[PDB]
Amino acid sequence: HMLTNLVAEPFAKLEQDFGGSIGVYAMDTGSGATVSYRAEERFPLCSSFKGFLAAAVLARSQQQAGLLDTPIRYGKNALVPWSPISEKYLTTGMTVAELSAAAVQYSDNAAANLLLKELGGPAGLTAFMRSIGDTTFRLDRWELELNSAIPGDARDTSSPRAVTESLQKLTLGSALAAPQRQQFVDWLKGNTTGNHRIRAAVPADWAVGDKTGTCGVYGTANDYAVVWPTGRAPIVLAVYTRAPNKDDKHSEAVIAAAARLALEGLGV
Ligand SMILES: C[C@@H](O)[C@@H](C(=O)O)[C@@H]1NC(C(=O)O)=C([C@H]2CCCO2)S1
Repeated sequence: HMLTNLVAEPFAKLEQDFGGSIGVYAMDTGSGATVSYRAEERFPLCSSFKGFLAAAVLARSQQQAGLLDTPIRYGKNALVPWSPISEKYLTTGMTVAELSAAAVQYSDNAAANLLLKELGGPAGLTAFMRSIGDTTFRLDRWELELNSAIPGDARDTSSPRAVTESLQKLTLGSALAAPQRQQFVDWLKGNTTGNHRIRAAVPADWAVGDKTGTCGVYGTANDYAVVWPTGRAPIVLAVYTRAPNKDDKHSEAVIAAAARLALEGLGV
């Protein structure tokens, strides 16, 4: 608990200035050191579930060979607001792997709902998370309803600690087979939506894979990431925020600042 106490006061000041709640968990995978602040509280997942969704698809592909290259055709009624990739392939279809990359790297909502259907819905994704030992994660709704971020509502939430623990298992641990694990890392490394969050907190030479979430209400936004300091063991971390009023705005700068404090607490 020593490293957590080191940054406890700076985290409290950061969330006071933000006007809401910040939850952070960070793990140095070399030393095992951790930093926690509200790490066991529930926060809305928002779009960040899409990373775990892609991992669940990769897990299924270990059993169903050829799943990733399966073509998926869809109609205009499958389009959801903010579907920047899948709308460009409406007239052609996309493969499961392309939908997964679009969900991870562009937060594509039509792709996410199509993949949720392939997994058996929100309960199917929740079941995958249970299968890797995550008892906290719950997905309950589809896009876009899952973004309501209602104060006190446990639907479509997890905790920063559970997010970090699951991310570690999937990117660095044994929850996925080696080829699928590297594909998951590669998709996260290619994310385009996180340049102002955890990525803004790390040195330019560090490799980073991340997935963001932005609910659009209640100051609710987040980011989780695996980061590789050059020549050293990776760090896994999650930063989640929420705020009391529906009209409260989220802040990418606060997410980046919290990531910096977590890394400073860990000693890097
Ligand atoms: C409902 C949507 O507003 C939201 C979502 O699909 O979940 C988008 N995703 C996120 C994210 O943080 O992943 C925002 C980013 C993505 C691209 C620029 O804003 S908006």
